Amino acid sequence: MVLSEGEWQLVLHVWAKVEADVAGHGQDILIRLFKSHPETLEKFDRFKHLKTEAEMKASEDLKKHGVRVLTALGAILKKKGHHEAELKPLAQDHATKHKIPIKYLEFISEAIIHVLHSRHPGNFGADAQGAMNKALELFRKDIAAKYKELGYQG
Ligand code: HEM
Ligand SMILES: [C-]#N
Repeated sequence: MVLSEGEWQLVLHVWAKVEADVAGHGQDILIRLFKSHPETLEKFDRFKHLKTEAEMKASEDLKKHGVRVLTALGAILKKKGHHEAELKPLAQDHATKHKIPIKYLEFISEAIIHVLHSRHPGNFGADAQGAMNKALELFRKDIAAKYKELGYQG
């Protein structure tokens, strides 16, 4: 599938607002994922002991992790689909080290959309949410293809 330049600009205009405070956005997204789909938290050996949103918010390691996740996603989005080099290591790690199914990438996509919709109504109206959904769908389609190449059913 392929996004138009106008769709990419809607993605990158909301991402510019994430980048005012990537750490706070990462906390909100990870907490939303873990609350909405608690089974995902069991994939994190470092974090699966956290019992409450307050503990999650207070975890410095979780905050640093969210910064890495959103910075990797932002680098992918800034490639506007030309993200083969960035996806290779991400897909190998997520298939073979972490064992993250596509369904769980769908859950984090939903958490990203939920947090952006909540924080950024000025840059996340219906057209912008549709563009971000297309971008995340493209990311998941290309990860799924790489999973299959790597031998992981996902
Ligand atoms: C937008 C989708 C995602 C992106 C861009 C992403 C990106 C990353 C990155 C960059 C790291 C490495 C951080 C480091 O250098 O230490 C990481 C680690 C990890 N990811 Fe993801 N990830 C995504 C989705 C998920 C999901 C949905 C799960 C689980 C449900 C997951 C599970 C993990 C695990 C278990 C680690 C290792 C964490 C640790 O070192 O303690 N990822 N991810
Ligand atoms: C990956 N979190």
